[PDB]
Amino acid sequence: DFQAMGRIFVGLCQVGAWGCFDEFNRLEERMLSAVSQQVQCIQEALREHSNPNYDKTSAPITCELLNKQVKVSPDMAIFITMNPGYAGRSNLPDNLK
Amino acid sequence: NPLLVQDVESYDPVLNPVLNREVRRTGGRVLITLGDQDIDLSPSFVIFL
Amino acid sequence: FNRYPLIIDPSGQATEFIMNEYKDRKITRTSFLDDAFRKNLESALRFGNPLLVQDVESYDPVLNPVLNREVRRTGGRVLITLGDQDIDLSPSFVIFLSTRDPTVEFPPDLCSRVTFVNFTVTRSSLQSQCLNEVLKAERPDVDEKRSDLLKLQGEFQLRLRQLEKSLLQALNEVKGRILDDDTIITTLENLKREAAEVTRKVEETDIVMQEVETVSQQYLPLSTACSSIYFTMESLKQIHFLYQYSLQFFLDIYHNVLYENPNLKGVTDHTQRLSIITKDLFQVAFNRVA
Amino acid sequence: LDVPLVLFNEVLDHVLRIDRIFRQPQGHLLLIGVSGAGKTTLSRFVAWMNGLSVYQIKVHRKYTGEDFDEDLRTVLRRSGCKNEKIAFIMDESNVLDSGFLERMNTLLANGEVPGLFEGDEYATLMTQCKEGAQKEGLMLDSHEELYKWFTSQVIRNLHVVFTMNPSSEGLKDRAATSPALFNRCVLNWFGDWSTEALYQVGKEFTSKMDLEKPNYIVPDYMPVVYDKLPQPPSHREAIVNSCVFVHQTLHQANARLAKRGGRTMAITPRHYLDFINHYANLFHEKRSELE
Amino acid sequence: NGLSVYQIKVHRKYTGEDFDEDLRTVLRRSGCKNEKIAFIMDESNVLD
Amino acid sequence: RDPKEWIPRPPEKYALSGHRSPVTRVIFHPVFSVMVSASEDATIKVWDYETGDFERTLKGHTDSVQDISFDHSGKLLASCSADMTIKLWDFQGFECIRTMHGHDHNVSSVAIMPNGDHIVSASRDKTIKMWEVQTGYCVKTFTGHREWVRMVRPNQDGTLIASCSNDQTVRVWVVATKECKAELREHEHVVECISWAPESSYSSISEATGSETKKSGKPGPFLLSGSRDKTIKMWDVSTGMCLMTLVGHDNWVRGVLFHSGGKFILSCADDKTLRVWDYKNKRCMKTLNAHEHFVTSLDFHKTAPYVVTGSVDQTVKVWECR
Amino acid sequence: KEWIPRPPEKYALSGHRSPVTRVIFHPVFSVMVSASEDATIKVWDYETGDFERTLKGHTDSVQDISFDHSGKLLASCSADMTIKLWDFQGFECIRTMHGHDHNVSSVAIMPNGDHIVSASRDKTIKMWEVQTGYCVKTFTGHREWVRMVRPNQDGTLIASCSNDQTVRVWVVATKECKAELREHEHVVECISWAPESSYSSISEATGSETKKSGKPGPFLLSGSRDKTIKMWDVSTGMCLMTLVGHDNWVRGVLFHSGGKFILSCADDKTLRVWDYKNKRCMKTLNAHEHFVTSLDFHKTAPYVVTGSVDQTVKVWECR
Amino acid sequence: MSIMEQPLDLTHIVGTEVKPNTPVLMCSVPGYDASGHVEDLAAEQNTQITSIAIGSAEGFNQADKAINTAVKSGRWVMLKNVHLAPGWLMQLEKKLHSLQPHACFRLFLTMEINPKVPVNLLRAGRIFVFEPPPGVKANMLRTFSSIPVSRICKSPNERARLYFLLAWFHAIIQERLRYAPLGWSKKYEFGESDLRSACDTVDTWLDDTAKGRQNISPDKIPWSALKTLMAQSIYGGRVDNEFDQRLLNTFLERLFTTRSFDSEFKLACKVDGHKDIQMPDGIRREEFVQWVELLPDTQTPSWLGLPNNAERVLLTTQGVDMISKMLKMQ
Ligand SMILES: Nc1ncnc2c1ncn2[C@@H]1O[C@H](COP(=O)(O)OP(=O)(O)O)[C@@H](O)[C@H]1O
Repeated sequence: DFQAMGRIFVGLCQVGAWGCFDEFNRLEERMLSAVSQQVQCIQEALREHSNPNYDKTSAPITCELLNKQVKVSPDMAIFITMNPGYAGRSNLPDNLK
Repeated sequence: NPLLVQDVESYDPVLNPVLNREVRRTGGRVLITLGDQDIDLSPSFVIFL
Repeated sequence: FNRYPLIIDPSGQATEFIMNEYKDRKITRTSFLDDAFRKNLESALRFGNPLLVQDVESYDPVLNPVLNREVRRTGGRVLITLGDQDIDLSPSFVIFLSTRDPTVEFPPDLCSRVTFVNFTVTRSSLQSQCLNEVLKAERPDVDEKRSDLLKLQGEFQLRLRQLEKSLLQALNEVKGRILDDDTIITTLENLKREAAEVTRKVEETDIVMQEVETVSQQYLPLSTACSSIYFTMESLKQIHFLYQYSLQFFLDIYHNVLYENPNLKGVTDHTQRLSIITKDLFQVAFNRVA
Repeated sequence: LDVPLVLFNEVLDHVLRIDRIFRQPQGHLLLIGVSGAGKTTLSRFVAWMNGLSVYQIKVHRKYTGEDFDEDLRTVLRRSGCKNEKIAFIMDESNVLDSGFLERMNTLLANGEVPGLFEGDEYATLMTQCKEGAQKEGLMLDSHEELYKWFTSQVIRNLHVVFTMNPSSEGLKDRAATSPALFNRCVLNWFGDWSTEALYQVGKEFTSKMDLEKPNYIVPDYMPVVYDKLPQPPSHREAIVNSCVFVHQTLHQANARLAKRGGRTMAITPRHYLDFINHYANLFHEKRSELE
Repeated sequence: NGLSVYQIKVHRKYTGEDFDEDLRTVLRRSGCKNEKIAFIMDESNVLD
Repeated sequence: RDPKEWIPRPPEKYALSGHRSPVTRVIFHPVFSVMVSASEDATIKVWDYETGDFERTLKGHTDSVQDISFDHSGKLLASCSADMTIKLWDFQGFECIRTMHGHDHNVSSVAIMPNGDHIVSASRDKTIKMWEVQTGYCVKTFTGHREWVRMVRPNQDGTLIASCSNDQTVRVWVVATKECKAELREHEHVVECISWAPESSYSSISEATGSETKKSGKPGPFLLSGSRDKTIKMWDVSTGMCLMTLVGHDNWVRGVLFHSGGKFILSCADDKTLRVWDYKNKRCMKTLNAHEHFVTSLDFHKTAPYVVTGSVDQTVKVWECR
Repeated sequence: KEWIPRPPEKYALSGHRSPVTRVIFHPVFSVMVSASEDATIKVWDYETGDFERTLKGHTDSVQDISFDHSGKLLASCSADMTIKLWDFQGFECIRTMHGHDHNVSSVAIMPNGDHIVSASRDKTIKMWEVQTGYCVKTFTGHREWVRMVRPNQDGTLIASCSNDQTVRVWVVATKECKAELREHEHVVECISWAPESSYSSISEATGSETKKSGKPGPFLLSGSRDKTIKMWDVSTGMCLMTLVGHDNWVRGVLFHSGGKFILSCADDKTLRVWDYKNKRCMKTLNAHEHFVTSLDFHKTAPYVVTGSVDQTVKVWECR
Repeated sequence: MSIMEQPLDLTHIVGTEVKPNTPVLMCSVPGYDASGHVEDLAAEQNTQITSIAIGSAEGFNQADKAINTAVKSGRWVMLKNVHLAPGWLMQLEKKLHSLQPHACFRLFLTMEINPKVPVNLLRAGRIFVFEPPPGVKANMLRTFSSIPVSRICKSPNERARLYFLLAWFHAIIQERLRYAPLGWSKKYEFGESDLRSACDTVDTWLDDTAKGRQNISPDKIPWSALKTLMAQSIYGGRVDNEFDQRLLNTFLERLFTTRSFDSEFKLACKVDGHKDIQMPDGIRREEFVQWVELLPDTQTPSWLGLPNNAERVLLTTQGVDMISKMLKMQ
């Protein structure tokens, strides 16, 4: 659900570990859209972390996850593995794709 | 509904709230606590024994 | 109505009409979505207050005894079993149900319990609305002249009905013969002379209506075109479920082409302005719809 | 119930059918017909005659499965422990979930729901069955045989009336979702009011109005709608025949409207009652003002 | 004083079992719910 | 005048008296320099505390008005009366724009959410109801109290609403999920009034009670509950423990609130006195003989140094602070 | 304050079936009380103009009514030869007071809140006790019907006007007419005194010289049927200015709460607002279609109430 | 009908033609999203916007708070994929009807064209349909309008030509999707996401090669880097067929070469059998845009390299459907 995906993302963001979500389309269609908001916030934090003007001596880069400020490690990444050929699997929303 | 009750020699001790008129105002005008039910008294009600 | 009415009006104009009619009777507006609907229902039933309930698509089955008039008469009072408590049903109580979705479906039991009243837009009514709208925008003097005359004719016709009723009223209440009491003759002379100028006032008002009508004949084709465009708009739902358009959408297009038309900046000729409005009306409608 | 009812031949036949089942043990009704045809009112009238207590669940928007179970618990306690003749009238619109039918399916056939009473309520039910069995003079102590007496009492006491509209697909769906509804229930097809029934209601209701025209001319081609209309009809009979034709006109109107693809609202006998009621009031009002 | 007034509603059918249930009710409220109860009763309520 | 330390003084500034019935509550306008008071004569009179001049009366209620409140912007006034109705007032126009029904008995409290889009109320039917400002629809009901609920008050962010009832318990609810966060019961008698701790007082409360600083950084919401056992108790909503008990009132405490600077506690009772409390040392400095009868309520202005106290003697008084 | 009635009205209350005789303002509450000739005392809420209740204890036409300093008790006089005391909390007659023969004209309560005065056709003024109801002392010296009587602001000095063209000022302790004024052309009807807010305004508006103590002395005003309003000095007894311009008999006179202007009513069917400082404001306002009977000025609120013969009571905004 | 082929002007319609009470329903065919346009619209309007993804219970809570806050503060609210909760949408429409929001308040409901969308919501709001542009000329105009002018006009003067070539390649590839068996092997999801990645790829490698120089040699442009990345990662990622990859490779090598800078370079050969599309000689953004606006109205599948008869059956079918639609609504 949304809470578990956010909680997993919080663990990945803080640790800085790669998250491989195989069979990502097995989630509900409504909940895939809900997850997309968290991914966009995470990706936006990563993009803002990569600009040259950022300095490690300043405040660490954080993203809004589960109504909390969670530090985002630059080494973390999100990977989803899917098989679209199976009938009945949810279709990922366009904003998520 | 004026009421006449006969055979008072077998008085039921349930008219005591009615006889003592221990009603309260506000929250529905006159309110009488008949047993466990918060009955709403009617101003035209009267009882004869 | 025998059964309590159910009102269908997407534009909602029937809602305030029910309000205005029962405003003196302290009518109360509620909805089925309100958690406190039961309390308002009991208050209306006990005190006999008119009630208007919106969002009938969420109909509460608690009205089933009320709509079915499953009343109990005992001791001189009328008892209705609303839920599990008995409420003295005042005879003045009346309930109205309203909705804004013309396409909402109802279970057959609900259909049997209410009298459906559908407020649909007709071609004649739409043509009149558009004709009045363009008249106000282009000829405000004529529009206000027409508005005043309609008020004049209404209270002229009402006055004549009162005079006609009073004349029969006086002649039916004479205790004897007319000439026996002179005051009777005074009343009839006053009543008969009163209708003399009102009839002339009606006549002088009617001729101005002829001039008002004959200047609005130029804008008649535009109103006819507006009815055709809007009914084409409504029928667009036959080819695709997404082409849902309300009356307010067409009115906004009509309003935009009338007041916010950039091509009417320096044009003063009435015929030229009407042609420009007609040409841009089709263009604006296509641009917004497509 | 202070509501007027117009009695015709079909009503007398129907109430007799309802009375027959109510006098039988484990008697359950399956009344099928258009809404507003009197299925609930007739059952309530017959239930009063036989001493049955009419119970209907007060369903609302927030009604849930637990609310349904609580109502079932109350009905069974009164029917079994208190030995009260109960006619449980329920409409298909009260079925807001498949679990509602599941409880009913077991109750209709077995007469008891194994999972309805548990914990404290089971103890309370078991206690209530103790002095309950005392009043008939039965000395039963252990829980198991107490439940059998409670189950037997419910079977003898509780009667269920189920009313629903005649939906062809809904009938087939309900034939599998509730098998006990088609095996433990007597199916009565009330249907819509027939042409004779409509004529009888119009004839009785419009009897108060004059509707008399001695110089009425019978046309050569009478638009006969009621088959048993007298061959030389009177002015009143012609009026009632017209009233029947008006009601049947709406039925064809919906069929044509539905066939084209529009939205149609079902025509019910309550519409006919409004029609004659408006006819009675308008005739009285227009006659009064004209005089 | 915040005491909750409790009065037994006696009647013609009031027997010993009814009184015991009322005693059970007041004791549960005043012993388990920590509710202060001022138990007021009259000699007329003493049928047995 | 220390800008966070002023306290009222015995010499009263103004003695406004126009009410025909005991004054129920008195509140300050958040923006304008105007005063609103509700009494038992079904009238809500509006006064100006700078000049002490009566301005107008807001009538429309059938029976006694029990509580009034303002939204954040000060443009809406929410009043609840004993006639089972809640009325919303357009303050600029001074007209009743919406009447809310649904309570089954006397309504004894009302408050507008900090967001300003919802209204919370408590009544004698043992329920706490929530209403929509725009539509006037009841959207939530908070059940669980076993007796008449006297007051309901929300916290600063509006996520938590506290309630005190005749069941001698104080309950804290979660608006989002309707659950009872805690059941604070230590008063030996009916609890009358409740009040939250302002943001400026968490540090002072934490250091006064000796509570250690938390790793999260938020000491947790603090609640005050004045009751009729002549005691004032401060609670920790997070932990459910009574931090302290204030003693010194001679009768039932009717109102309690914090100083705007979060340095003192202002409380009024039926002992005809208004008392200022030092929760630093758990003792009272100054006692003011406010009125000649019971004191029903008090309010403390956010910025200006003015204190208003209502009373049963049908008199509303304004106190200068020095 | 420059509160001035305006030609537009706010409410025209008409509930009396008989001509209204006097109207007063409640000292604290938002209550306006009107007394009429149908032996009924009606209570109105001037803010919203809603009839509240009636006090029908009197027998004959009610003449004059008065409150106390606290607004707790209402004293009434009528033509039934009696004085009635009303408890304003419950609105009942708590003490009916007899004597003082024939139609009683005026009644007032001194700011002491313990004694009541009254005037009648019997050419005398009686002083009573509110607590007991026994007339301890009686004022004699008027040779005709005493019309209207008012006390001072501290319950020591009382002025009474009568048909005998004399306005006599009495003293509580000595019971003697300290100042007798017999100079009016026609019958004096209404009198009123001066609040402390206006003593300073009189000194330079009339050129009066301060005495050794420096205090200008108590001030008097009398209205008479001779269409002239004359204000008088209680300490000395001479005129300072005469106000002329009323078309008919004057019936009620009082000072503005700010003590700067003069407001009066007369049988000229109009209310006249006059300025004595510079004779600048001579505003004449049509009030009623019939004779105007009495008027009152609210102490703080910008409202004025007028009673007339036309069974109608009107309230005007002050601007 | 000349207005429709022009790119949609959201700035004018939202600011003027849309009332605050009316939600802005922005429907889109699968493969297209309207969320990106509003964020760009909000950014250029300097107006704060709250974006909430519908589909979670807490997502509904944030939607209620954001709408409640915005109607008083005059902000903007976005709710994406609202079609996933048709039941909640009916409740949302009822709340919107009884509402008096701020004059600057705007509500955007981003959803795909689904039959489950409530009818009342469609009537309540204004509907905007997002779909593939009708023609190659329209596809260019949308591409150029979306890309900021400052982004194209950077230090290298050859950047404008590269963007135009990418726009033509994007226009050709996307347009071929209307011919499912002939243009490709299946309906690939060639959308704006691929175009944005390609634009970023062009900027990254052009800046890497040209170190801020005003002009660069046509051969010095990393043609291999752009050709390989587009054929393997940007556009070739969605391709799962060997022959489709071969077709994509053919277009890339036919376009992204040093010969593309020649004055006589040909975009297409023998579109009508005699005339052929010619490379514009401009070196700035404006010149390329003017050439796009000067493209002939007539368009044939030969523009895409497909045979001219590929659209005969499709046009005939659409003509019959148009007649049926007219005959269904008389
Ligand atoms: N025989 C009848 N004569 C007159 N009215 C009837 C008759 N039968 C039913 N009705 C009307 O139908 C209403 C009750 O309908 P009901 O029996 O609840 O419908 P259903 O049969 O679908 O449950 C009553 O108000 C009554 O006026």
